[PDB]
Amino acid sequence: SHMREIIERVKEKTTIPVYERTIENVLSAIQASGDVWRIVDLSEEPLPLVVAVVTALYELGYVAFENNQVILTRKGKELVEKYGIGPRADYTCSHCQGRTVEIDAFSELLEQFKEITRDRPEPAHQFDQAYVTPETTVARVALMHSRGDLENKEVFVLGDDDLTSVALMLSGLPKRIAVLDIDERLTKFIEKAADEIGYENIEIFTRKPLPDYALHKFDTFITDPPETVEAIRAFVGRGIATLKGPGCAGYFGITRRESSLDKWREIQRVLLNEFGVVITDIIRNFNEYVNWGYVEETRAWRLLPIKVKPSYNWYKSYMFRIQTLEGSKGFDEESSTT
Amino acid sequence: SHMREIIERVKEKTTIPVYERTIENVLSAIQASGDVWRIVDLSEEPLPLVVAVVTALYELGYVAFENNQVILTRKGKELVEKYGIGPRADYTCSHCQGRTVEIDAFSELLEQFKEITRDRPEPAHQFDQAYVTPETTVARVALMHSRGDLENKEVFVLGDDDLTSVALMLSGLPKRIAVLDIDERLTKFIEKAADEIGYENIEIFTFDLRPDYALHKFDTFITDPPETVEAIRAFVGRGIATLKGPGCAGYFGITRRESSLDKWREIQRVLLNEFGVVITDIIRNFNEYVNWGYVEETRAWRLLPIKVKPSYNWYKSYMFRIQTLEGSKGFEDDEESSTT
Ligand SMILES: [Fe+3]
Repeated sequence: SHMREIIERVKEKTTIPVYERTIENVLSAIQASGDVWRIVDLSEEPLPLVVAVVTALYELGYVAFENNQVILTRKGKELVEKYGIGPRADYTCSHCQGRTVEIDAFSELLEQFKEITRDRPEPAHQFDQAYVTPETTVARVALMHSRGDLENKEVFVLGDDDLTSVALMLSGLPKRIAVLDIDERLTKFIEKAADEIGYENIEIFTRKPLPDYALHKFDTFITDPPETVEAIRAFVGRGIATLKGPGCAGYFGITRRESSLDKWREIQRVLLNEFGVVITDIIRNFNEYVNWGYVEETRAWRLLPIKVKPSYNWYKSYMFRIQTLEGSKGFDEESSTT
Repeated sequence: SHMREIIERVKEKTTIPVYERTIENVLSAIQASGDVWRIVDLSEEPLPLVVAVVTALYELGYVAFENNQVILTRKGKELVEKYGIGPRADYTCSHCQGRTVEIDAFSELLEQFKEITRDRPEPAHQFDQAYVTPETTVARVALMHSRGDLENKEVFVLGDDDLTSVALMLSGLPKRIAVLDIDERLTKFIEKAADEIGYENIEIFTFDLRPDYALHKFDTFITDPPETVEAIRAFVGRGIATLKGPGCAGYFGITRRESSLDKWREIQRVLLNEFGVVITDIIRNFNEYVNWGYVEETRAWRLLPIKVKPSYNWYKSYMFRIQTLEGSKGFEDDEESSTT
């Protein structure tokens, strides 16, 4: 009734699937915060969907924009009370940030990584770039090592915005590392680091039918793909094809910020049915991305009905781990952050 | 060579899939702890398979039993040195226990749940029973709440030796609760608790397997099924059948203690291909199970090379959350299990 009217207005603004739950996640988020970034964060719906919901609400008189905040009109408060939609709570563990692992034991690694990455290459708009916080990076090392995927393993880093490979060198855990990125700024920076650190067993390389040096040679890959079905499949699929065989691990990040749960379902059928891998871990908001400098240039910025820069790291991704088994094999509308 | 000889000897003892990684996980675990239960824990391989690997290792001189501990021999030290297998590290967050959620805000609920559950029915061997820690229970409530799946929601609890339906009553969050279990001791206990708490909107059912009263009527379900593909398919799929439509949630535990990753792959194909649901969260060791009193009568005890009672809660399951989408549909003991 109330809800129907909203849903059809949202459908006129986006072809991203829209459910009553979409609207409800947004309304729950709005009750807990007026900040558009944190609304996207807390609703766990993709930015362009959130915008189309908040916009529909504002057109149909349930939300107001006021003080650069998204707030419920009196009509919106009748809506949430009528549907029993409470303010979204969050009980994320304040020690691990919900990562499940503590990094107390990697404190000097953290310090070093922080120091060495002070002059890191600034994220480039045309490589869809952004890097995770050094804390995330070190949490990544602690996570991988706790699943037995680092020590004396051969590790392939497919894309390295985050400079995970520099953290891996400083940990001293891998037998060897291979890293690949399109951006020559990164690969030069990594090589300079390796050469000065004296890490010998690292190959750097600056997308199609894998070379000899990659194919079936690694124990573990990490990647953080662009957020499309095709790119997730390409990148994760190529990661899997680097793996020696059964018993090998893959790590990658998938967001709720740019991918809807309908997308997730297609991604999960690729992993399970095209690659025949098993998903061993899916950890909410494991990856915290540092806010990037080219935002005013992005579609997300043009979509926002309130132009305000984010005041915290609103953009996070879930950590996926996969493992290979017998038979495993390797190889949009919801997007806005380019 | 060493590895091949160990794998072939393990294959003579189990029909569970065996990989080099299997042997590696066990050897890595053994270097962190000699306690058999902790080895099963740390290795994240199914208990009967860890027993087979440890026996095969023993038979061939790579491990010994000393002071009730599994330890590497000199020959075993040379094997791990050769394959570069270090001791398994564990960095589980010490404050949340790796649950991702903290429960400081539910300390009232916790004491209340502990007090109400002091005299709960003892886990019956004939059913598959073990209950999670009170802390697990409340962390479940915090997780479900933080995902927007409790407050003013209709919640179906399918099986409840954990007494989640009781913690849910004390939380006051749901609009209503339905619970089903075979064990009439449990449903009696939950009725009484509903009566004393004076929670009025709970429906309790006591029977085995398959109503109007469940089908397409709930927002959220929770269940903790027996660990076979068929049981997971039936329990989780029934759970999905209680859901209204898209946008609804279910929660359930799956163990690495009693299911191999090969089994995990079949389960995940069920969830994605037969039910068409999406997996939103898979959280390692979220659920901590209270050691159960009938242990000496189980298959696990009988298989153990050393018959020592566990000194800690070694048995844990991953939390899975799923969500329904357009087109999702529901449903209309085995080789790797051993808690019997
Ligand atoms: Fe924590």
